[PDB]
Amino acid sequence: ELPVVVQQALGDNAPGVSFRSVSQIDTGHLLRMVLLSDDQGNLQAICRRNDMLDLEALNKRLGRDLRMMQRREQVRVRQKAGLQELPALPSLTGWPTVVDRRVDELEAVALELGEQDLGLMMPAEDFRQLTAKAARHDFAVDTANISVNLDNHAADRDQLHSAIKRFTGLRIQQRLEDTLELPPLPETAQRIIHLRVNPNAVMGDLVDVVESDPSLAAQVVSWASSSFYAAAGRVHSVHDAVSRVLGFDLVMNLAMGLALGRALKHPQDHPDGYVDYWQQAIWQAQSAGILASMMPRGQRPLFGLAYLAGLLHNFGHLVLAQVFPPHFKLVCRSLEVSPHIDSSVIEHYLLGITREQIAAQLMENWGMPDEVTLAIRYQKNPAYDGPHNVYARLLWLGRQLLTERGVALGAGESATQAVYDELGLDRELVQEQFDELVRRKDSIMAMAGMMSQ
Repeated sequence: ELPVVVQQALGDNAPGVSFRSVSQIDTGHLLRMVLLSDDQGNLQAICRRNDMLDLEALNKRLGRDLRMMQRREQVRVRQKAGLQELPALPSLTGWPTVVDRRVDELEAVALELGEQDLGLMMPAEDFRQLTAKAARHDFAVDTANISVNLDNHAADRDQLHSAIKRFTGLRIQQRLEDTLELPPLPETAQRIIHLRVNPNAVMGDLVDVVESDPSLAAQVVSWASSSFYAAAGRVHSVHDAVSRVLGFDLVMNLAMGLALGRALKHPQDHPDGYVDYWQQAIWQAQSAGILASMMPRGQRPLFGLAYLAGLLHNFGHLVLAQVFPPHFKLVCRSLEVSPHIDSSVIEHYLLGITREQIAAQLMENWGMPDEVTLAIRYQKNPAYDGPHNVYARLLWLGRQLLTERGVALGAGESATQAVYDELGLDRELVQEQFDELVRRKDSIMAMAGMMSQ
């Protein structure tokens, strides 16, 4: 029955091991082993699957500086074992091992062998024997006690202010943008914002705006004459780049995206294994636009705002990186070790606020369309019912479909039937558009590179 490497790892220490298909026997019985390292060496940490690993707690506790083991080494150890994920059997590597005390409270434990949909269940006594020399410590957190603010915008101003007071040296001012010492909104952007919420007139209005900001005019002409759009030919002017090559909405949306981000520094850290900022923006922008276009006629959101919401969904990443640099480092390390836990949870646990809150508040103060502001604020809340909830739901759905196909945005869940029924979407049809969207990875990456450059 069992792969020779797992047999070897079990030895004679697991008489009650049951090699069965992982099933409706609770997701609450599953364990997870995380491979960690620092300058002193390698270490494996075992915790309940759905718990969040608190690296800070583990490091203080052990007097170490552990972080996710480098990808190359994890690939190596898993390729040798012939497994897609190493289950929580310490002798697979022989590395020093620790177990979080919640694991021992379980009567029976389930290990996942990675991919075959198969798993091992065993009685607590057997797991205790396999981990007889693994020290116990408290370092994994039950996420049901982390109260991410998903439904209470009214408290946002105060929670953001408390976080700023407590975790920065910034003085609290009347408007968030001023507290955060952000440059004022340049005229360029204010005009884009007017045009964008406005559905009143011409292409030539957009051309005027682009011609007023010579750096925007430069990039626009660049975008249009690059290899990605090179099938265009000779790019004559700004009018030509916008009306013929790129398009009205795209230029408005990308322009807005660049304008809102000139106010911010480049993040100084990043979660390894996660897509870069512009790739995440482009993925969700394209996703949201596809989903909007597939909704029924009498219920269809505005494509331009859906794409914009997608492009901006993660803008708070830039704000947190700049406003709370050392805590953003902790967020990055935590995202690497618990990629199955959403950033909202990790951020709430560390800062008491999320990237959704901070971005949404800036969008509102800047006079962005409520569609975008509200979408950004509630993208992590699939039950959000308030004004413009369809936009927040387009982001949530997008996130789940992209992450289940392996786009590295972080944690994702199953898109439930309830959501497809609510949005008047056919599941099979959506699934075929998203299988195709993921196959267009190379062109997502190219569009994002041109935004980075």
